[PDB]
Amino acid sequence: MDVVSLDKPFMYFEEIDNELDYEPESANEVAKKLPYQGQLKLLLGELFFLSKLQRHGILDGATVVYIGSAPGTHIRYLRDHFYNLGVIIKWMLIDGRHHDPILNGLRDVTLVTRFVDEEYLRSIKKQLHPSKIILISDVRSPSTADLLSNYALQNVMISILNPVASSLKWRCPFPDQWIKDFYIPHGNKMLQPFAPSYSAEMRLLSIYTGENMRLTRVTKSDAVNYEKKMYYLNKIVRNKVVVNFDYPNQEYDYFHMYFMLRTVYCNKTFPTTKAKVLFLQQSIFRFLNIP
Amino acid sequence: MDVVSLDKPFMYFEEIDNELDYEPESANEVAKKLPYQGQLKLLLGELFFLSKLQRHGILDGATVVYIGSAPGTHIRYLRDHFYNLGVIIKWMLIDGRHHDPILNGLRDVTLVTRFVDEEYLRSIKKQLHPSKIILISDVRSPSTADLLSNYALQNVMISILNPVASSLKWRCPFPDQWIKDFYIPHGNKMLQPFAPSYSAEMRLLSIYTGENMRLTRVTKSDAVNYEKKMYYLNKIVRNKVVVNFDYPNQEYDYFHMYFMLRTVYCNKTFPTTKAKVLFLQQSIFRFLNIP
Ligand SMILES: Nc1ncnc2c1ncn2[C@@H]1O[C@H](CSCC[C@H](N)C(=O)O)[C@@H](O)[C@H]1O
Ligand SMILES: Nc1ncnc2c1ncn2[C@@H]1O[C@H](CSCC[C@H](N)C(=O)O)[C@@H](O)[C@H]1O
Ligand SMILES: C[n+]1cnc(N)c2nc[nH]c21
Ligand SMILES: C[n+]1cnc(N)c2nc[nH]c21
Repeated sequence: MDVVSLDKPFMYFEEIDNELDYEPESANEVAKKLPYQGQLKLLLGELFFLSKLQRHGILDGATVVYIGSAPGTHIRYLRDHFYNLGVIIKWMLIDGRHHDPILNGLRDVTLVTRFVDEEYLRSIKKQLHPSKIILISDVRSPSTADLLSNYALQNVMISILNPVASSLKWRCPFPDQWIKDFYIPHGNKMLQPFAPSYSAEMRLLSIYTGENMRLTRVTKSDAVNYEKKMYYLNKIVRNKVVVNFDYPNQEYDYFHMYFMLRTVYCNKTFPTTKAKVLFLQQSIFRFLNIP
Repeated sequence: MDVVSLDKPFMYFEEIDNELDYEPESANEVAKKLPYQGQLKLLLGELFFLSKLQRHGILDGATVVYIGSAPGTHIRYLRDHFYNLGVIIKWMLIDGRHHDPILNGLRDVTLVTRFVDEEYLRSIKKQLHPSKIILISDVRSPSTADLLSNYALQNVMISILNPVASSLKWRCPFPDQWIKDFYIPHGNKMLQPFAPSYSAEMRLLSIYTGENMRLTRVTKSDAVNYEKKMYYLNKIVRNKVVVNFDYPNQEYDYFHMYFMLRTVYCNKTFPTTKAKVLFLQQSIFRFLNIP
């Protein structure tokens, strides 16, 4: 067994303290071990992101605009969690595909069937006005050309929507398929528990202060760095069984999940963090139908 | 006579401490009082900007890429000034129109006859590599649509060229002709002595640290502010005769010129700032053929 003892898990990209040459043979390995793992991945990251905003007092009274929301099964759990905590949020889910019907019938959530373009963003900005906007993007066209297009749209989402905070899908193009340098919004590179086995995708979390927008250039050398750090994280780290982690499951991804879940707010009071986390995890797994 | 006593002149937009409702009748008033005033305006601002970079030690060894450089008569004085100071700079002047022939025959200055587009910027970036770039933009298409187009090109100049510093033409569209909000690079809003009588144009001076690019949104309310502050500056301030300014010319624009010129470096040593400024001014006026 691949056992180890860790203090904490890598929560952000910059914390990864080692690298590995990417082995293309890893692409043939099992990418997922849990049913509905994709919904789990998104639910944990978005709970984490939204709990942070609550902590900064910018969540209550906002309209969350989620683009690339369908099917969005896990979004029902999110909505329920904050609704039950008494936070007042309006949800606007926009995607050209259809949403899971469990999202229907809620006055606080509006489902829109439309693929957004710059023009449409403008009309929704005019219509949402003057509410504060929290943007969540999970759009997917992929080729490096596809990604760049996606990233360009995401930056236009921020410039037109002018949100108070954003969570953007972020996966750096592979160095061997570079096309050109580009800019992405400055934010924290949140790592994701339960991401596919060899995924290099993370989540860019930004909070907008003032009327300023800070971007950061991404170069091929950066792409080489993303590749090696994420490959090290995926091949070595995530395959560890944290033995000093006294929890029903000691696999790295659960150890990492624990640290995200400990930051979530609850109504029920618990005697220990461990109790709250186990509660939240059980709750999450039952909702998503994960044994 | 409209006399007053001032400590210093307004050097940047944020220093303007008052405003006035714009009177459209001002547009019918004499816009210029000096021959070649347009060349004078650009020469002073660019001397100011470049002297600052020298002060930060980022000028020597750089290639200055000036887009919208023609005719560019005044650029010859600039080139001569730093060349004679021993600073090593390569100049690349690009414009679809033709440059003043006084710019020909210098190995350190390359004249290009081309209207730049995004694609061309890419090729010049590849060709200038690996030299450090200082960007100067003075492109002119105007309608608010024209301006926006200009500003969008200027931001693409920075993203593709990735300069160490930039000086960009900046005039906010009029509030009564607003189209949409937009972003401009963060920088200092340098005011310009000898600008047309009622011009609201200034120069955006930015220095790029790290791999970050900071932008700032400009809204119609901002446009209203630019209009009133610049109108106050133009109608009231610039029409003052600074009597406590012991100089051959006490008109505000000369008082303002003095403060820009005092920051310029010379070979000759002077006993007082006043002597250096008078020297630089005389030199400048003679070159441009201004009595
Ligand atoms: N311009 C655009 N506007 C809206 N949705 C877009 C888009 N381009 C792609 N998409 C959507 O991006 C989605 C990626 S999969 C999204 C999964 C979803 N976040 C979940 O919680 O289940 C696709 O459904 C696709 O239709
Ligand atoms: N894409 C583009 N590339 C280069 N020059 C451009 C341009 N669009 C407009 N211009 C140029 O912008 C200029 C504005 S007037 C420039 C004056 C010059 N800076 C001086 O020192 O004399 C015009 O000459 C115009 O041809
Ligand atoms: C799927 N995949 C393809 N090509 C790469 N270079 C790569 N690196 C990580 N994952 C990868
Ligand atoms: C030339 N011009 C036209 N319209 C305006 N609104 C304006 N403000 C300053 N100058 C102006």
